[PDB]
Amino acid sequence: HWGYGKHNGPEHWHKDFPIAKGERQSPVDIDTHTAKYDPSLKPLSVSYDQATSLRILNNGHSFQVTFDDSQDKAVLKGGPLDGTYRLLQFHFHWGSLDGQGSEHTVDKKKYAAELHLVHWNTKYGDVGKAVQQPDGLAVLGIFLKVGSAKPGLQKVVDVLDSIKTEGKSADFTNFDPRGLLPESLDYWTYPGSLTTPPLAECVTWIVLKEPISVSSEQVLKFRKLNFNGEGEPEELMVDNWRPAQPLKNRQIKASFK
Ligand SMILES: [Zn+2]
Repeated sequence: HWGYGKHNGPEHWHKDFPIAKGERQSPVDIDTHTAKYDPSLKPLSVSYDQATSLRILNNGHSFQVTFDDSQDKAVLKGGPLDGTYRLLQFHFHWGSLDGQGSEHTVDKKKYAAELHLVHWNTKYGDVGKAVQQPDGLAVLGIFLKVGSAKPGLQKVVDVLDSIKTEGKSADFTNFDPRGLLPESLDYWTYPGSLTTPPLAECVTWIVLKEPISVSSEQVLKFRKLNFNGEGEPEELMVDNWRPAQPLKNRQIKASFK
């Protein structure tokens, strides 16, 4: 029922999901002058060499690439995290225009899109159990700006015409998510939530400072996806982002000076 329209969008979600007005909701604005460097943040470890991608799918809200998480293969460790977090899926949020689309903002700046690499804490055994825990998930968020093409994104963009509508999926094996990462792993971190229903307060957010550049042609392909299913009225999948939520009693910590 929920979505991103006038009558079912983020301002309505609290009726079915009262945690929408909770104490650790995401996304947030990252005020760069107020975020404090934390020298105790240990090294961040993105180990994606053995990643096994499986499928790409349009779920009616975004598109996602799924991974085999039945073994420690592609894992996130270090930084603010205790333990090992397995990569389950990545997806994006994007805008109808280049000046909006990201969920997190940086000094109120919106990027054209935001990539979320979603990982879950193996101490909880499965992702469903992890989402019930305050430290169950770790999401690596990466901003996209429009400029030069990202070569490591093109394989994704070229298959989107095959998953145009909600419920479509395709094989998407042998995709290397290392090709979506910027050079620097400098990051901000804070405790937050899923940015879609159920809005569970289970996420350690790790937002990279360095955006990746994608081309206008790449993002235009995102914008031709559909929220609707096949054989229904076409509503373009654009502006599938939740706006910044109140920071409340939280501090955003920086890994860098
Ligand atoms: Zn997301």
